[PDB]
This record gives sequence, C-alpha cells and structure tokens, in this order.
Amino acid sequence: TEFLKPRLVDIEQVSSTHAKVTLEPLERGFGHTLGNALRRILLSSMPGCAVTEVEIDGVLHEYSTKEGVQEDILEILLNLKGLAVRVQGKDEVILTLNKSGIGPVTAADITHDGDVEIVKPQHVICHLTDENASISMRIKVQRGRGYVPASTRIHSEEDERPIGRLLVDACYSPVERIAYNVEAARVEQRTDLDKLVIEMETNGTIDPEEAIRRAATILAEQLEAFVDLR
Amino acid sequence: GVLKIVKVYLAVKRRIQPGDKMAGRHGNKGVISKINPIEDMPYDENGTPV
Amino acid sequence: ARVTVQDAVEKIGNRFDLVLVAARRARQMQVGGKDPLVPEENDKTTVIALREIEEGLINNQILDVRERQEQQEQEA
Amino acid sequence: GPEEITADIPNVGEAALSKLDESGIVYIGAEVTGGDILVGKVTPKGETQL
Amino acid sequence: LIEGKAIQLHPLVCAAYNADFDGDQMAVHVPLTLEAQLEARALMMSTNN
RNA sequence: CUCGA
Ligand SMILES: [Mg+2]
Repeated sequence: TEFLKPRLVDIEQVSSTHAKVTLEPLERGFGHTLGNALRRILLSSMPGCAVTEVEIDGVLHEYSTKEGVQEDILEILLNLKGLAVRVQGKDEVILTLNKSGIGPVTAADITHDGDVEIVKPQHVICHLTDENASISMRIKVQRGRGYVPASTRIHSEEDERPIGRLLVDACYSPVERIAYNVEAARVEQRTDLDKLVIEMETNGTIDPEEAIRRAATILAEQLEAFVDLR
Repeated sequence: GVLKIVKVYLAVKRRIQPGDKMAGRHGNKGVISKINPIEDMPYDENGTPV
Repeated sequence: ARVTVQDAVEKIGNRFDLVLVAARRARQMQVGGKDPLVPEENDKTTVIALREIEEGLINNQILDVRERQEQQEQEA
Repeated sequence: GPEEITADIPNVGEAALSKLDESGIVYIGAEVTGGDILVGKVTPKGETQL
Repeated sequence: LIEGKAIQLHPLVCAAYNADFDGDQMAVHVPLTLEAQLEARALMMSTNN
C-alpha cells in the first residue's frame, strides 16, 4: 500500500475540434476527484485569443449602416466575436481585411501574417451586394483569460481614443464544453483500478495535450500554498 | 420665447443584471438573483450545462 | 452586544431606559471626550456604550454620580 | 439678455470640453458617461450682493 | 456592501414582510442621530422581532 | 388615465 500514479497515456482526434483524452491508472477515490477538479478549471480560465477592437473606415458608431452590405454594422460586430484565431509569437496583432465585389466576405480573405492562423476559414462575416461597394477594416486580437466585457475596458482606460474605434466584447476561453467518464481500468492483478476519459470539445485554437498540462500546472500551483505553509 | 432647440439622441445598451424581471409565457414571473459561472450549473452526462 | 441586546436589557430592566442610558453615555465619548472603559476593538461609539452597559460598568446612578463628582471638581 | 450656446464654459476645465466641438454641440458617435456635457449652454446672471 | 443594483434581503424575514420576489420594491430609510441609531439596534433590529 | 406589488 504505497500508491500508483497516473500518466497521459492516449490522445485521439475525433475532428479538428472534438478530442478524447484518457488517463490511466488511478486508484478508487482519485478517479472522481481529478475528473471534477479538471472540469472546474478547464471551463473557467484557459488562455486564448479573441477579437477586441474593430475599426471600419467611413463609419462613426455601431448603430448605423454602410452602403452595399446586407447586414448592419452591429451584425458584423456580432459576427466578428465568433472568430477563432491563434497568435503564436507576439501577444497582440492587428489584421487587415480588404474586399470588393459581389459575394460574401469569408474569414479566409484576411491578409494574415506568418504567426496568426485563422483556424476556421469557412466563417461568414458580411455580404456584399453591389459591384462598386467595398469594405476595409482593421481588427485587433489580444490574449486573455475569462470574460472581459466592454464596460470594464471603457471604464479602465484614460487616454482619448479616436472616434470610430468600436469596442467588441471579448470572450477569451477556447473550451466550449467538456465531459468526463470513469470506467474500470484494464489491469491484470490490481483489478479495481480506474481510468478517466476526459471528453473535450473546443474550437481550433487549443491543443488537448497542452490544455491538461496547463490545467494541472494551475492545480499544482494552488496546492503549493497548502503543502508547506500550514 | 425660444431661440433654438437642440435634441440629442443617445443609445444605451443594457445587459441583464440581478434585478431584471424575467417571465415565461404561462405567468411565472421572476427576478434574476445570481449570475453563476459556467462550471457551477448542473450538467447532464453529455457535458451541456443548464 | 452587536447581534442582540438580550444581555444588556436584563440589567437596566426595560428597553426604553436602556436606550436613553446608552444614548446619554454614547454622547460623552462623541463630543465630550471622555474615554471608554471596555477596549474598543474597532467599533463606533454606540456599540461601545452598549458593551459598557452589559458588563455592569455603566448605569443611571453611576452616570449621575460620575458627572456630579466632576461638577464638584469643576467647582474647585 | 439672451442665453447662448458656447463652447466657452466658466468654472469647468478641459476635461469636460474634450468632446464639444467648435460650435458647442457634441460630436456624433462620441462615447459619453454620466455627468459629461453634451451641449454647452451659458446663461446671464444679474448681479448679486456678496 | 454588494455590487449591483438590488437590495439583497434575508430569506427568513419574508414571512413578516409578505414579500414575494417578483418585482417588489422596498424603501430604505437611514437614522441620523445618536438616539435614533440606538432605537434601531435595541428596538427594531430583526433579531429582536 | 395606463402600468407594477
Ligand atoms: Mg410581489
């Protein structure tokens, strides 16, 4: 009776988003303790990238319209919140969009640099209807954690930003939903051992080999205040 | 007795807070009490929170 | 005597005398400048009076004697 | 005397007149908060004792 | 002191108030003096009623 | 006068 320690044994990709990670082996109690202390951290705080500020030329606020587009500009701001990017080198980038001609404006038409990579290129942003009409915007992407609304950012700034720089609400977390299952492990003599199958579902801006390592680094950091300091 | 009149049109956007009256279609009223985190809501065995 | 005032009212006798006695005592520390007897432990001048009452250190006869002796001391 | 809508306002610094334009009326699309001045209007006051 | 815009009440005193949380409103009055502040602690506190 | 408890 000493212990047995788990290990990251298997990772498979159902789709570009859906993944299923197993851990093996566990004892009796720890199969249902780690499986609930890894859902409560992977949903709350995981670092991702999100769109923060959109600046379309010719337009002052978000409650007007532009010529030759189907949606209002507020619908374009609602479309640009669901954009799954991945910034590797820097910590804040600015992307440009330019389009002219009849047809939709997909997310693949953004002139990206070498580091950022729009992972879902079939996204839909706008709809152009006239030949002479065009669109042009600059899009700021930051790195964050959790959910930061627009009122907090407009309250926690002091420099005068120019009229036209619209603000978007930022939801940073990549993980959409996550479940876990505990099945009887396949060990030949220690029969009552358990395994833990964490079933992750996200968008394409995270790696399931890295998310569990971040979510266990956080848990081994927060328990460091319990192991020595009383 | 009036020289000139200026009219200014604001545009307030309002989220939900603790206090905003919500109600169904069958006459069940209510006041929102707490905005939980996502991981505290009861979830079924497929992962979807309520 | 922060949560409930059951300990204090069983010494003075009724609530309407407890209120007047504690309001008289709580003004000698507000602007008179007299020092409290119980340790303060970060409280306003009302709860210090309601705690001085409940430990037998402040009454109506004591609050009359303690100011009449000081009026005689002001006479000297 | 008549009242006037001027960008000049007494007893108020630059921190509130940043969004007022040349003529004294706020720009279209300027994000305002509680207490900020939208139209700068001053009124003449008859002289009082001190 | 809580953030938000709604007076949070204890769930046990609602039998006395006859207050259902379906859009009710309650008024907030402050006592100013030092006698009235002692008539709200020894006479009208909710742990005495 | 219409609405809310
Ligand atoms: Mg009601």
